Amino acid sequence: GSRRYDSRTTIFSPEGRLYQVEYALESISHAGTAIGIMASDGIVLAAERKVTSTLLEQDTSTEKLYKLNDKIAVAVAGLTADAEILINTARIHAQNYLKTYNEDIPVEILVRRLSDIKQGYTQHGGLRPFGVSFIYAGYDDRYGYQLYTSNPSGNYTGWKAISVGANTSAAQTLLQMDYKDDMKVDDAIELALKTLSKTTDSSALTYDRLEFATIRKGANDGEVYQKIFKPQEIKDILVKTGIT
Amino acid sequence: FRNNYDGDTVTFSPTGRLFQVEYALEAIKQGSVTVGLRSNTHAVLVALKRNADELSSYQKKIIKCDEHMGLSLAGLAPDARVLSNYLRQQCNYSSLVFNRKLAVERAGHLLCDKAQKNTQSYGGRPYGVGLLIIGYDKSGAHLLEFQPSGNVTELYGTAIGARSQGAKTYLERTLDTFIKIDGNPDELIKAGVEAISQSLRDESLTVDNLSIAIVGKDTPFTIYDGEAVAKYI
Amino acid sequence: MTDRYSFSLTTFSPSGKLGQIDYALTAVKQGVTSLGIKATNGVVIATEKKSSSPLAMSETLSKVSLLTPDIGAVYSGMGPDYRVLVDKSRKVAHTSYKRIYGEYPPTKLLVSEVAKIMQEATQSGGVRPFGVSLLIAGHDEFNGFSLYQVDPSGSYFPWKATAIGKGSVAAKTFLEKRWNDELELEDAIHIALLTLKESVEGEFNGDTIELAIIGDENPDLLGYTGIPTDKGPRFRKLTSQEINDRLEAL
Amino acid sequence: GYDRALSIFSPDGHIFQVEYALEAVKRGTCAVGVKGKNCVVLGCERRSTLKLQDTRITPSKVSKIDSHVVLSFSGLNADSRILIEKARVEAQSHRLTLEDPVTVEYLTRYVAGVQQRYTQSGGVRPFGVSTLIAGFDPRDDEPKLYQTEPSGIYSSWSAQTIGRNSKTVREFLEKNYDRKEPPATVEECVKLTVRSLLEVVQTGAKNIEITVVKPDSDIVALSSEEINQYVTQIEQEKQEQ
Amino acid sequence: TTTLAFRFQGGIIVAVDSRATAGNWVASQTVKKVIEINPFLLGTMAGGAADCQFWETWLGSQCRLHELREKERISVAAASKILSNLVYQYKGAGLSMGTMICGYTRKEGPTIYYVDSDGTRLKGDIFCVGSGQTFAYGVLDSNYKWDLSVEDALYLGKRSILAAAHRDAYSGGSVNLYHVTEDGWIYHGNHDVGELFWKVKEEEGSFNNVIG
Amino acid sequence: DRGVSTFSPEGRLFQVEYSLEAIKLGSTAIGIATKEGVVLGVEKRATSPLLESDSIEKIVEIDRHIGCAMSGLTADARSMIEHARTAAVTHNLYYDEDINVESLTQSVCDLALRFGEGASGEERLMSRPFGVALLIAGHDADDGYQLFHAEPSGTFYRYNAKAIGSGSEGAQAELLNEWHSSLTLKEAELLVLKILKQVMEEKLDENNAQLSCITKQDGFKIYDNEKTAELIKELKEKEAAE
Amino acid sequence: MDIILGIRVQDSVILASSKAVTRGISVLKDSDDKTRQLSPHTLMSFAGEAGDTVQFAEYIQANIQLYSIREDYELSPQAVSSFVRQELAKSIRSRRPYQVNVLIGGYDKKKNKPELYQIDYLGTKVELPYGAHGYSGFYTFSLLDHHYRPDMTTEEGLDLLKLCVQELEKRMPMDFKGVIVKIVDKDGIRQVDDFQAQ
Amino acid sequence: GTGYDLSNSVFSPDGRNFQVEYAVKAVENGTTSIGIKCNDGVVFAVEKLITSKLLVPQKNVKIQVVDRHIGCVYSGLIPDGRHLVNRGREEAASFKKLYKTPIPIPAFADRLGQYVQAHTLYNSVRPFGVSTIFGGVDKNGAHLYMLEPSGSYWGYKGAATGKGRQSAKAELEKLVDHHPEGLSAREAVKQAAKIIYLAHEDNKEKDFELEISWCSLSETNGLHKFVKGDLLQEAIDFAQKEIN
Repeated sequence: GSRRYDSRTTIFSPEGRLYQVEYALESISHAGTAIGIMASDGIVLAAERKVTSTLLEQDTSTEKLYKLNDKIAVAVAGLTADAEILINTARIHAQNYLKTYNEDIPVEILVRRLSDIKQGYTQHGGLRPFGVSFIYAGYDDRYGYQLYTSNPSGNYTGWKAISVGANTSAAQTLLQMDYKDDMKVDDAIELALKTLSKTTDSSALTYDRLEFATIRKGANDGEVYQKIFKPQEIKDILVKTGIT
Repeated sequence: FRNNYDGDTVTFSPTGRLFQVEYALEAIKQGSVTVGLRSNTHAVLVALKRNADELSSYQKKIIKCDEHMGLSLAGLAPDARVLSNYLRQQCNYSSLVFNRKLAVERAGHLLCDKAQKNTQSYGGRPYGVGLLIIGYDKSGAHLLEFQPSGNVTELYGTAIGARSQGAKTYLERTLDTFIKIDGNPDELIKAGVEAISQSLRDESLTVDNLSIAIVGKDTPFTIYDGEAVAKYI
Repeated sequence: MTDRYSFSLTTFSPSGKLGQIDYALTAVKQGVTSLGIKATNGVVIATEKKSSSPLAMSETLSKVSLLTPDIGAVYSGMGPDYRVLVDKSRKVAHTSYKRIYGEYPPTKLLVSEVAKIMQEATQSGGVRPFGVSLLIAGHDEFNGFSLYQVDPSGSYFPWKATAIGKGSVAAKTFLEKRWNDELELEDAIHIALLTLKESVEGEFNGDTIELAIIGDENPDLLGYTGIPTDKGPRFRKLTSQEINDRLEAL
Repeated sequence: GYDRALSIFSPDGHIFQVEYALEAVKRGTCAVGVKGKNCVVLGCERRSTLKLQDTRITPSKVSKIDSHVVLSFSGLNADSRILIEKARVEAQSHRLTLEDPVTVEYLTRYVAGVQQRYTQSGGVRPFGVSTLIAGFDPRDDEPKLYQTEPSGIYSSWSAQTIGRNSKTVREFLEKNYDRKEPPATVEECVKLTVRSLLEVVQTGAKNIEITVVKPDSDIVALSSEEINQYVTQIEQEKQEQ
Repeated sequence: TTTLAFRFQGGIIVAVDSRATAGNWVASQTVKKVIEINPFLLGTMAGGAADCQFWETWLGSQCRLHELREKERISVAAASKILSNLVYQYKGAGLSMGTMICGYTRKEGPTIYYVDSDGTRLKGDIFCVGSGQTFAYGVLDSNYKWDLSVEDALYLGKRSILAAAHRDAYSGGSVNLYHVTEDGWIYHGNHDVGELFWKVKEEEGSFNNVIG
Repeated sequence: DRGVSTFSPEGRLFQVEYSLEAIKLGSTAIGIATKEGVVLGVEKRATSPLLESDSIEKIVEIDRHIGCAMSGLTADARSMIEHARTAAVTHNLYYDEDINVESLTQSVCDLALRFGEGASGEERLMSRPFGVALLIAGHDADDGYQLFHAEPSGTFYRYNAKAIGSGSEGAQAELLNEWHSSLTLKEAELLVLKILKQVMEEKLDENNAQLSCITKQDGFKIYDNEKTAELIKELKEKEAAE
Repeated sequence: MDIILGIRVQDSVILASSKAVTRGISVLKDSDDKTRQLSPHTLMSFAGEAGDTVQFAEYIQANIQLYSIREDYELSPQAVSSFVRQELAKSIRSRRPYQVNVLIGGYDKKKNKPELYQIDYLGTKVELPYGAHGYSGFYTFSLLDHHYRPDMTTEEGLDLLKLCVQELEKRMPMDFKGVIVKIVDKDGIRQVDDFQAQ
Repeated sequence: GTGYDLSNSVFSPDGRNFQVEYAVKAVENGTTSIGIKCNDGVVFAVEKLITSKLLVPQKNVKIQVVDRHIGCVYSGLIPDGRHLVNRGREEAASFKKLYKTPIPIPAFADRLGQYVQAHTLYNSVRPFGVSTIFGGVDKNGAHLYMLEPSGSYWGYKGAATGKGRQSAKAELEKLVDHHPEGLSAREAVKQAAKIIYLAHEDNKEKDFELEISWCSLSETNGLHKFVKGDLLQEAIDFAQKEIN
């Protein structure tokens, strides 16, 4: 029969842990680092592009920061392809909500739905889990700026500052060291870059190896604006903060 | 060896054996003894009912399938219930659709095929019970032996279960004698009780311990238990 | 019967590796080299027609395929896997796009569809990943020219130029030397030929090399006239003769 | 399609997947519940493996199933969401057909059934979760506290605790809770609850949340201060000796 | 058919006729249009004979299942809703039934629910259902007081069905009475109109038209 | 691995046998049938003094004339009880009469072997056998008071008295000597209480043990604590009497 | 049909619904409340097909309460009406459509403004100062087109309704047995028990 | 490595399907059975071991008919044989229903062939434990066939399988050589009875029962029929006589 070749991706270890989730997490830990920092007037998302080349087209590239909504975006740490499958269903869920209630989807509802999809691959179906961890950056009129994180287990939590992928331990300690409740978007932008700068497994931290995004509520308007920085823009903010 | 080829019914051993089927057959051997024999006018079933405690009952081993057909089981009782139920339905279909009583020979073919399906597919298991089928149809008295392997055979008499070998040799000896017990049921039954007792060893067939069933020319398949079998002990 | 293999065949190992995908990549590594170079007014993709016998007609076997009139694909790895992928790609371009918007899909989206198909062979039950890496070159009005690589995992990335397969490491190094953001299509074709020569052991000519480009529209390849807005496909496979003419200027 | 029997018997008569499911519970943060004479209190501990969270949005441990019943747990967080959603749906369905909200036992019996079912269905692993369900039956003032576990087993308790170090805190409750005189007050009930958690939380004003549930859908969660105040009065009872 | 049920000081009175028809053919004069779901639950029947009988007997089984499951007597509200929701599933299929679910529960007190095949479910103090309903309403409405004595209430209900049996060609046979208190229902006999009419006429001096 | 419906070389189904082992670890349950009714008693066995013992339901009603006691993985018994209640109520709807105790038992046992990963015989969707045994007691016109033992194997035996659970081998021995065709309901009660007391680790009292019976006259009833407390006291006295 | 009316004044939305439930030749009930509270600040009235009416109201109520519990938040009136519209729009193309018309009156605590939504069984939704379903609208729209004012107080709104109910009790063929009036504002939903003579 | 023989559709390093090969063992361990093609028909004979005197003689028939013109006999696991015949019957009924004409022997052979080959394509099924000899008369002659557990089959002049297949084949080869012109149905029946007797030496321990059937354009009108009474005994004797 087939039973012989079944890995049984959804069983408990004698210690009550889920093998595949633990191994998927191990996979994630080797992924480019992604950081999320929430400020009083906005949120910052930054990620390190794992592996690059002279010939890689950075202007047309995007492997870590995706727009899910006009008010929500995510930073990815793990298998890009797996992430894309989840990102697309997340985009659909957001539109179903909008069509049903004629209101943008509250950040947590969307994060919970995505986390639930992941949880499923954990309890039934016999399929491998998604090797992905997300950092959600969004805004809604009930909780304002919010930062969440979800991983292969389907568990999710909220943060003021968080990191996923490689060297999160070092990154977290640095963040927990300089973060301050009354920070400001610009302060956060700088904190994010400094942290990545000290955790990178690379020589220096250049712009061609980064992706940046911010969600601010442009004072001159009154609405929320997402901004996925362009190559040049990253190069700039890189010199200003003193990393050149 | 074996251990590597007895994991499921969909695997042949290097010598062409099906161990799961053979292990199922083992459930029969571990089952209480039952005997069957027929003349030209009747067919009889005699079975030794086994009990758990002296506080428990002696589990029935004879199931009526239709006014003209019935059987005795040895092994997993639930599997007998399933198979006899399928037999009850096939007998029923024959009457309702064709107004025809099902031929014992056909009943045997149907059972063989139903068991065969659980020996070539993954996920299922062979049936773990043996059956002795008796009946009177348009060609007289009949006795069939059903094995979980799907093998069904027509005999003048036979026995299955633990120590069944005793009763079987006895019948193979008494053949020329009982095969002629026509027109006399009591004799055929007695001849059956004598064959069955040839497999005793533990105790002796008592009243609430012996079970007999008969069918024939002008006798609808009926089961006798307890006081009803007293006159045969 | 009935596929009872409803569980994944690719799972995470203690180290976090996805074995089957890793192995699929190793298959791609043994495959014949293929590359793609993007110019300012076009893109060129090429590979070697490694005929498996002189009795075989290498023309009846195309490693470079048209997906849409403005998009082409080439590969490295398991040829059969590629063939079915091309069939599925050509069809998804219709079912998921042309039949909805009445126009062919932009390169990035079709690449996205192909990548999805490949990711599923990485998680669905009862299957193994595709043993190939594709290079997809194309053009679309709002994005211009582009070149993409799609790996067995389903991951894809945009390239200025690159190579996959057998001698990809050396070929990539050679491309990094000759590439610049001002190359004209003919220049890229030339650099493409030079790069491919280092990977070819035996004969190197228009009959052993397969090369196509995505450039200007070919009204002569449209099949009809009378509709101004329809100027023809941008995808064109070079002829054996067209290749040789450029080899003399090698 | 997938229907492999994951929860099956072993030679000793155990079902290891359900057993290992319990191990996932032992690993979860501790949760406790004690019933007063006119209320039931639910306390949970807050991990500290990583601290820099946004408490406003991060999902809380005590969840309202309906306006008169709450559910807390120990184990896999992702799994608990599934059980809570099904409970909430069953609660509304019950109001819809019976025209009366669920009793606490009914709601418990339902959650437990879902857990049991996942222990003998093909293709699924048991829930690595144990719950404490408390509240007041419609129009009733008698407090209710139940506990469910991976196997599908459930029962009511005067007070109970689940999760890591629940062994320790149960001992505390077994020799600090008198059925003769249950915490006759919302205050002394919340105090007995905090005391029990301190036996294992090891000084954690922000590492201990509490929710008080009174009759007629009167449910409220205490703030850091309100709790921190109880801790304070508690550490003095000690020093004053 | 004529059936009624009304609430008053002494609980609930339930009265029904016993005539079954097949058009203008009197199929029977001795049919039971009241079903005893349990010691404290009654159900009345009007409409399709089979539909009423079959589904109300089924309702009984559902109520019994509730008691085994919840270790508690089912409420009148929930019992009436089981039937109401069942019937609603069949809306459009042609089921035909005008029903009343009457009972007592410490939690609800005397309770009456009108439930019909259209899916309508109504709680109320007075209901008359069936082809003869209006005739019953005429007598019942003009003599009803919340403060009727159990004796007087029982009689009004009986007299109302009698009114209906007289004027409605499709109602008749006998009158079956019931009284519901918190100790359950109490059967109050089968009264044949054949004798009940003349008796009531003489003793009451009503039905002054008919010549006797 | 190995199929959930595989035979051992001895002709036994692994999963069913292992199932029986789990039932051995269960709380004790005892049933005694007399021409005056059948008594069913069980060891509550709470696992902590904080657990409200009366919320331990190991004796349940199937119908007014049929009661049930369980032992083993008790959570596994819920669907069985539900199936039984439905079968009993359904039978009454279809036939305007009570379901025979044997018929009810046979129905419950039909669920037993309905397990597997795709057994060719119907649609047995249940990953494993039940891990609980049941004592089904009741009364019907044709065969009077009866007690049945339903196992995960699908076989059900009828007993004059029977014990299941951790102290069964011991308790069964007791029942062997104590039972006789003329026991009164009262004798049966004390007898159940007595034997439970012998096998139980805890000192038997009205809170960690529970009695119940089924009589043709009043049907299945679960004795409230006060009623059993007196029966316990009455037992202690008759024992000390000699 | 039954009378279902709604009027949005300055700081509240008032809903008036007839009390009669008639079948054929008989008025079976005269105290029927054709309303369901969907959330503390959102009320829905309904009229239509005999059984569909309540089944739909209760089904919607069940869903909103579920959302409230799950999100520990109250959906805005606009959000709830959009949800209701979609349900009806699905229904109209189903096997057996819900034949129910509704009025949704809610007080949006975030905007601090009352809102009245009229939605028919086809899923046709519109937001209005005042609305009605059935034949009622034929006498009340022009009446209100004349007497209605934006800045009216809740008390003025009630007098305006009284004017409507009187017109209906004068010209409508059916005896709808008066109406039950409910007010939805910043403090919730309350029923004006005294309209039988206000 | 090893273990290539534990799952049905697996190719061993030498390109074999070991489970099919083990199926063959079950066949060689079975009773002997044969088939003989004559000038206008075919004859089928089989050995029936008399386990004991209890077996009612002549009652446990082994040869099976398909439609009205085809005979089938097999050696190996009897239940598997019946299974294959049931399929053949459904298969023949289907062909007749659509094309009106009863199914041609070649066509029928492939129906059994494809079905049997199908049982060597998946590990969820076991191969057939029988080699089947079958045939009959059709629009253009007589046809004899033998189908192996692998699904392999060919047309035969004579065929045998089971315990004594070698003796039988030896005998069949003689007949083929000494009768290039063709044997007759009458002759074939006797010759078949002889070969079964000769081939019974590889099991001479247990007594047996002879069973013959035939389908001849002239002797049976093209319909499959069993050999009974006088014609049977006459063949039994012809054997008993040449067995000495």
